[PDB]
Amino acid sequence: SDPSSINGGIVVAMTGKDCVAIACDLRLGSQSLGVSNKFEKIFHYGHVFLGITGLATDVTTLNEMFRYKTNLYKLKEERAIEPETFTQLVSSSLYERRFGPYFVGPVVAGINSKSGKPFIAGFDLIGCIDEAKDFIVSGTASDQLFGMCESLYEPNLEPEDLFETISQALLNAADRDALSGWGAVVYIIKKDEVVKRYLKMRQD
Amino acid sequence: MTDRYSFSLTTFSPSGKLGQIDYALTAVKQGVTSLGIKATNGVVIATEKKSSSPLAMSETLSKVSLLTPDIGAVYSGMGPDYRVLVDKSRKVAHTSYKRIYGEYPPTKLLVSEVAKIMQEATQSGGVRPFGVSLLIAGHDEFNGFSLYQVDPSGSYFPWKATAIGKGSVAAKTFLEKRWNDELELEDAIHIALLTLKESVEGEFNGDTIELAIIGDENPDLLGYTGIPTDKGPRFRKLTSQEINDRLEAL
Amino acid sequence: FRNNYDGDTVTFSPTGRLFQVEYALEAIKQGSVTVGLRSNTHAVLVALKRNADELSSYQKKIIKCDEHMGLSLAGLAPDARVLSNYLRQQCNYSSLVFNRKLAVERAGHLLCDKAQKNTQSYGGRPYGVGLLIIGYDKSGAHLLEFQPSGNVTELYGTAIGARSQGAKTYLERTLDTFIKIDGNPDELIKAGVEAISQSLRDESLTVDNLSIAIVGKDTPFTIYDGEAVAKYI
Amino acid sequence: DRGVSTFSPEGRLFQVEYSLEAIKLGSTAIGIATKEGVVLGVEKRATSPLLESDSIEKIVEIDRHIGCAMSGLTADARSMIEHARTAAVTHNLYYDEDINVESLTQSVCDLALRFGEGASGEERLMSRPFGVALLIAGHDADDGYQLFHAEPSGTFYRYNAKAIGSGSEGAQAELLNEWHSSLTLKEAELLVLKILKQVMEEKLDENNAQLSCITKQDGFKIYDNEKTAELIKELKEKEAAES
Amino acid sequence: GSRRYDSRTTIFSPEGRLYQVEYALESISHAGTAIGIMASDGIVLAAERKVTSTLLEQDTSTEKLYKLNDKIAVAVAGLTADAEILINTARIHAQNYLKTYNEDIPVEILVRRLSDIKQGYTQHGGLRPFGVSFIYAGYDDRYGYQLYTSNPSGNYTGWKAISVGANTSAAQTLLQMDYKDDMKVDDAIELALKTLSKTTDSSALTYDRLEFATIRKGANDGEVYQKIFKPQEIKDILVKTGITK
Amino acid sequence: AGYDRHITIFSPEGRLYQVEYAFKATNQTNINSLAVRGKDCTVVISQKKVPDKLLDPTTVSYIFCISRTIGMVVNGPIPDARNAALRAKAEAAEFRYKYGYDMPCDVLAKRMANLSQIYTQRAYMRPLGVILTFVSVDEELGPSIYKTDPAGYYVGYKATATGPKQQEITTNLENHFKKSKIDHINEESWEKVVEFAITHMIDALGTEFSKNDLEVGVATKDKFFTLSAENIEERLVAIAEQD
Amino acid sequence: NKIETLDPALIRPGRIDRKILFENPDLSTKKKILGIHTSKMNLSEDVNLETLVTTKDDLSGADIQAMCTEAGLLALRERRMQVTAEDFKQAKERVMKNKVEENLEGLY
Amino acid sequence: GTGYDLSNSVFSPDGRNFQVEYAVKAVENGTTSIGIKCNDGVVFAVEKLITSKLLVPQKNVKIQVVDRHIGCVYSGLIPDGRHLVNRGREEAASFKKLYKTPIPIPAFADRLGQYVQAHTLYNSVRPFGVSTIFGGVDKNGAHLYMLEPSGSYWGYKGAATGKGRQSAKAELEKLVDHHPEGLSAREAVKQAAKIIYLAHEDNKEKDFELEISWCSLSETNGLHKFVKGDLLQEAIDFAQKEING
Amino acid sequence: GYDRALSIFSPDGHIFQVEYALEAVKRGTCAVGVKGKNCVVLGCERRSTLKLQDTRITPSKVSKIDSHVVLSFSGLNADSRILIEKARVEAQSHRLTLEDPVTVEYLTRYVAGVQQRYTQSGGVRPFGVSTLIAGFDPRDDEPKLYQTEPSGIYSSWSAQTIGRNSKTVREFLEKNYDRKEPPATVEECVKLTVRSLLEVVQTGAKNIEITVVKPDSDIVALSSEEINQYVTQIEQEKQEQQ
Repeated sequence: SDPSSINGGIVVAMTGKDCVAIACDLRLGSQSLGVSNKFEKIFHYGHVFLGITGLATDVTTLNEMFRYKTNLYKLKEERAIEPETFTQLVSSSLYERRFGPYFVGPVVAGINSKSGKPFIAGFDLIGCIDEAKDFIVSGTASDQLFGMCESLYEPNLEPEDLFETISQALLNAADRDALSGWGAVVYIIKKDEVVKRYLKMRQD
Repeated sequence: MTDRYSFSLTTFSPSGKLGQIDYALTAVKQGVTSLGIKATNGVVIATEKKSSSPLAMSETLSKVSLLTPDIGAVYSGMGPDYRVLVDKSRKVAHTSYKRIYGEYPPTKLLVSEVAKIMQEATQSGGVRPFGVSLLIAGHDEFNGFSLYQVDPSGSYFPWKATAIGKGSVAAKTFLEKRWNDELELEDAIHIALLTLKESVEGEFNGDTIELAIIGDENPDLLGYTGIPTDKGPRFRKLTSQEINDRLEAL
Repeated sequence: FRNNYDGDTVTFSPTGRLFQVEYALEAIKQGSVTVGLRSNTHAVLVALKRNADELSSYQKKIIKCDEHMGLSLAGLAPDARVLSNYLRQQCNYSSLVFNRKLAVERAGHLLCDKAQKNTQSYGGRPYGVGLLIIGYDKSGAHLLEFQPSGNVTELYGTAIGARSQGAKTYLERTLDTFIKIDGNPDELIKAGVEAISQSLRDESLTVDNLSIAIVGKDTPFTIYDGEAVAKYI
Repeated sequence: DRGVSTFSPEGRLFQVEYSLEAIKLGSTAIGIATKEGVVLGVEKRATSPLLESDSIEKIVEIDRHIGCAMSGLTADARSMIEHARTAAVTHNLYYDEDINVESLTQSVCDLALRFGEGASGEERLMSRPFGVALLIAGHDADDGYQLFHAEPSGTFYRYNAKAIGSGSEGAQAELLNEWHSSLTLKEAELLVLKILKQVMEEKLDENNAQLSCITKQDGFKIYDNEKTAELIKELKEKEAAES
Repeated sequence: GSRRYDSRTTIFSPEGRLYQVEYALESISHAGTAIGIMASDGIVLAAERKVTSTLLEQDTSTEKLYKLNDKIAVAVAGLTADAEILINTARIHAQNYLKTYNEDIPVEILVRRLSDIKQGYTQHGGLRPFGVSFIYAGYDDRYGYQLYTSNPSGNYTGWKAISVGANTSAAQTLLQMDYKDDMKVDDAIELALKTLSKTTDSSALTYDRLEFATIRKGANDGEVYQKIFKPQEIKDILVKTGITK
Repeated sequence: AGYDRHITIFSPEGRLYQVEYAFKATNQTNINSLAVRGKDCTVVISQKKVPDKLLDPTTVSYIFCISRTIGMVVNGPIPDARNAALRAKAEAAEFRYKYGYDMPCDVLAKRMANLSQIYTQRAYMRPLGVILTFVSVDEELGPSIYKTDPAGYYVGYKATATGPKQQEITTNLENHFKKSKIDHINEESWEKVVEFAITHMIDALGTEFSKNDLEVGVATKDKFFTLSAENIEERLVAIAEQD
Repeated sequence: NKIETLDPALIRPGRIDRKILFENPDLSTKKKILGIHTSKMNLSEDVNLETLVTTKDDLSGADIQAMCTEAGLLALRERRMQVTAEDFKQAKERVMKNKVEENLEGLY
Repeated sequence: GTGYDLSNSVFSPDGRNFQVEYAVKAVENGTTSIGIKCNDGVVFAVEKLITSKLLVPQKNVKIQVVDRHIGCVYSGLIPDGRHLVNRGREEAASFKKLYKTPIPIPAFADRLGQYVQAHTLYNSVRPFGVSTIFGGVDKNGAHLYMLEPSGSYWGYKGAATGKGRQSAKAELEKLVDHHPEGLSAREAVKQAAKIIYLAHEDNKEKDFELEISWCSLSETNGLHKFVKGDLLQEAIDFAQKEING
Repeated sequence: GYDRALSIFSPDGHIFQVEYALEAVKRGTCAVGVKGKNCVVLGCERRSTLKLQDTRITPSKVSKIDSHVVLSFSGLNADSRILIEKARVEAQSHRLTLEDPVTVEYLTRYVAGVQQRYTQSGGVRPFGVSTLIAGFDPRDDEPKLYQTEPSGIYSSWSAQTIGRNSKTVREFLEKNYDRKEPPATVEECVKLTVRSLLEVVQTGAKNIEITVVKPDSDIVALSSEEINQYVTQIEQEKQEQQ
């Protein structure tokens, strides 16, 4: 099927009240054979995270291409960047070569440093634009999370209530899929500091 | 087969500066007089339009163009040297963060990329520099408004109130005399008229004096009634009658 | 200040010519003395080439092309080891692609503009090499005198070199007799031998330094050297 | 000055006519091709009493059955290593035999002289046509031993006995009566060293000169310092027996 | 034409050297004075400005002195526009290093690489180099702090106290006898302010003509901290150092 | 050194010597013309000189048809006149290829000026000092005239001319444009407008001409044509009946 | 200063043969230049004249002529024939900081 | 020096550089070649100066006829005249490739003027120093255009070059009053030998040879013919019939 | 780009490019070296007087090609490092092809081979770089010394040195130092080297740097303390009148 789906794993992201919840798993491997228990999909530069889902050729290697233009933005502007602004560089990079495009849909989640409005972003492997006020996910198991937060998430929830919603939905979504599992790390995006909390799930 | 001349421009004279740049300021002193000021309530870009024939209509001539809706620009000296820059700037800005990001880079680093090409014209073999100096204002994100002067070398000049062109030394001191914490939009117009117009002579009308304001957004300039995520094209230019109306206020 | 109208290739002289060609015309006299003509059915090329030492031998200017054609160049040959070899490639290129006899018109037409491109396009020197090319076709033998100025013409015979004007003018009276006599190539070669005696007012006739070429209908192109010219000395 | 395309009043290039001055500034060498073998030799002289003549090569080898030498700057001597040596192997790559010395010289001269102001297809970027006088000698499978030379002007001529270098004016004058058709290999070994004695400004030494030969069987063979010193002692014994 | 007006200034001149390098020193002499100082707790970097007026606005304040990395800075002496080409060019080569080994690059790698850029113009291409001199300041886990200074000719030498611009030999003389192996941030600034007062013809020293950005070791933590001081903070430096004018 | 007679560098006077010689004499052709604008149309008149009996009058023209709605007025050297004409006609078709509308005056005049301004950057390639005037009738804005100067100067012109007498006709037209306070001619019937422009032309000259001695054309709405020999002669005869 | 371009329009081969160029003095030459200037000069017996000779940059007899006069006028203000040590280094700086300037060419 | 002789990329006060003026003297020093434009077609003329008996008549032809429907002839320098022939005949082959139609005379004239104007813009490109005379028959009618070495070309009912260019055209105006449209062009062929004979008075040195290559609107209708046999000697004897001595 | 040539051939053989390429060494610092039995010693100096830097933080003449081959020379700075990186890639090119380390003989040819295209082909000007090349051969302890001229001329040497007044300094080693009888102990090559270094730089031993090339991938850089040990021995028997 998808060559980038040989590894597996997904990145879940949501939007709360003055808070943003985003999480992924630690699973990395080839087909049904896992390799890395320490692998982390979420990357962070600035005030906004970056999730990535797909083949490590387009995950870890292209990560130097993201920070290539990001650091140039940092060494020149010497300021922050809105999630909508950095998302255009993502989409434009995929449509430069239509025959050779990269197969990793990123996930972008952060809180505005100017107006203070939480916003989430990130696209699929082709670069199709999907932006909502609830949740934006990607990957093969992202089909599950489309209906999970519909019966779970509620408008204007506290960061602690939002933490329990994204955690419980991600742990059960990984047990149902062979491409996700082996621990789940959750990051709580606030205006300034970010809190990291490790979680325990079903091993096998 | 074209461009067989690989040699650079005039080398170092027994001076310490470049002779191509020194003679470039001659056209600036013999060119139109331009100025600019940042009042934080608005940015007024005013200049003069030289008409040497009565049959020449100044409606076609626009010395202040729009690269981006929040950034105004004005030049001095040779007219067509700026026209080619506009054609090049809009193409380079198209390959700039306009395509990369959802917004163009701020005036500070956007002009530096454009002015970098002007310095490349002073170096690479077979190209020749210009004789013009550009005053480029603009509106940034965090820093609000901005004003910058551009020599033919292309070094950015973060000024507040400056003036170039013919009689720039006499017109620059007048801008240094009138200053305070924060000015206004209309005050910058009246100060420019008491400076630009009274410095030169022979053109008393508004067709030969081009003035534009920045920071005023009219609802008719958006073109759509949809959700206004952004204010709009803060750049605004007075018409032929509105410029003469500013003269009756002094 | 002659550096302006001479050293520059693209400049024009007040007379309407290029002074670089004037020096190329002098290179003909500075080189070896050659004699050639066209008798139609038979053709004779007698080229005398001096050496640099008594123990030294000259280098061959004549380059063989095909059986029915040949070429003998006069003056010097700085670029001829390339051009004439490239022309020799065009000799077989016309035969193996266009199947052409390669007459004296197109053979001198391309070379006329080829040396002009050096003056037209900056970045190269003019060739300035005299070429005498003869060829045979259904219309008979034809001679091509190629000057550094791109001269395209046809002569019954010509002699260019140092003090070679004596052999050029003196043979004009008997020129009609030489062309009307065919079938005896020996007497036609001996006609060029008398031209060598008229062209040398200092030394005598050599043996190894003498080069004689011949081409015709049944007889292919060949170069006479050593014992081959013993009967013509 | 002005454009390189400027000719002489006789229609020749300046760099070609002026290429003879760089040859006199080099080393004096006289090649000779006899009925038995082909005598090769050069002059190392000395630039200092501490100079070592072991690692310096003023006589190269293009192929086994042929030989080469140099008089001039050593820069252009390596240009034929990628050209003349390549063309000799290219001949073995196609026709797999020994290339004729008559054809090899003209084939090298095609790769030897290429220059000008500029050209797209061919490389004219070379400024000076030649800074060195290269000798071309060997054995032909048909005719026999042939002694040729690569001139700094780019042309080529058949040389029974050739003398190059600064002393080529006085050496070649007497070389006319010295060279004969009956000259053998052994008779030509003491003849070259006798001529170089009047040329060389210092005492004849194994480190001040280098000689070699071209054999139709063993091929190009250099003379070792122990063997070169033997020819030096034979010269001193021969000159004393002339009177 | 295309020849007589081409004197080939990039090749060997009859003086035995390059005119483009010699005459560029005068352009450096007219350039602002930038005195780098490498102290024990950091690297002190100061610079001047061109024609400071009353209405001249200082916000970014970086003209002849930039910052390549949090651990690595850069300073230029010459025409600002000529340097701006190689200011972000070294960063591109630096970001390519991040793409390569994914770590921090030592300064010594990018010193010689940029030297061949201007030298390549004289070597071939028929172009001309830049008359701007470069000053490199960076950090290392082996050599500790690193302060280097380049020149348009391509020379690079380590300097703990370096001075360029006008009065090059005059400013380095006062810093040579006043040098000390142990100097803190406050000790190196007081020695630089007294030197810059004698470099120009102006009256004493003010905060408007002083371009100053330095680096220290840590701020809240103990490593990896650098900040470009705003001109409002530069005025407070004169009060802390005890030197008003 | 310092002279612009070959290369192009900035003079100490702040003005290029090439720009001088381009602006100095554009009258070396020794010809005059005029351009005016009507209400819905545009009338242009150019003098014509035929100094031979063998010249075909239909071949010689200073007004070339660019687009269907676009005329052109050119004064200068004949070989360099068609250099901008063949380029403008090639660039006029590029507008439909990129867009598929009719070339507006604000584009064709800008493209040729920007192309001429590049010649200021290029020192090797020669610019053109030929007078370029692009006349046409726009649909929305009506008549428009933009004169492209060799230095890149182009702006709105209500009227323009050539030769040293350009300022003489300007004086007569300025008084008529000052009282009426209109840039163009509000009078209809372009047939009588052609005779109106000839009256101002006679004052500068003072003589009459024949049908083939005057190049006259009229730019109408969505059409541009060239008056034939019979159409020109009819107006020169009819003007005498009125005044 | 530099007769290079000037030279072979005049000198000719053998009418005038001389070439003399300014040479950087060594440790021995600098002692004879500075030591003999002090033959008639008087100064503090506790100061050595060879102290500044070890490390110095291109100071010829012309540079010393001012360092003797500049340091002399400062001591003469107090009407004393001897010059102190502070005037020795003070006179060397202003001479080295004015006429003496290198090309900033290192290594090579 | 003045710059006009070395460089054609500068501007002359008279509009024509001295380098272009030198091309006029090169054309006037060649052989006189006239042209005929009448109602029945377009007739050319060419002469070959005989330097010696070694030259062979009826061999060298300076008239270059593009296909059968367009003739052309040059003067002055041989290579500069034949350089345009290869380009003129190449564009005619490219014309029939795209449009599959014969090329008219006015479409043929613009391709020639474009090469002259482009070579005068580049200083490194040597311009054309020869004059071009071309004509023929197209779907419309007879047209004759002469390309000057400066590049200016327009409608011509007659052509001349070499010695007495404006003097040879004086006989062409005499036929205008006699024949308004030119009428029969066959008699003009005999008049062509008489016009060339007018230049033989001052220029007489050695034997002369005349060649005529023409094209007609009526007889040929676009084809190509050549004057030979009785028509060759009939026109020559007509020029000598007026003046026998 | 540039189609023409940046050099012009001389009528008498006196070439402007050859002129000032040799004086570039005369303007720069001297590079002193001497061969030996099992090793080779290469000394140097520094033009700068006031030294605020360290020998390790700022490299000057220190460059390496093979593991046991250390190549030190002074013709220039920027143009000198260009030929070094090309030689290191060429040294790897033999490891990518021949799999064996290249001899010093070709290492001199490659440096002059790039300089060959400069003097011959146009579009690029030659350098003033003159390299003194040293080092060993695989499984060979015998050193080599080759003086590379900017015109592409090289020769074998022993005590040869290039720099300021190096022709006179070399004359001191033309007699006392015997090429036929090279010294044995490694420190014996330093005793004759330090005596030759005091004829140019004289005082300011901080500028004096000595790099000893040893086999089995070993490089010893002498300090200022070990150099002063041989300075005292110079004035012992020289000042005494016999």
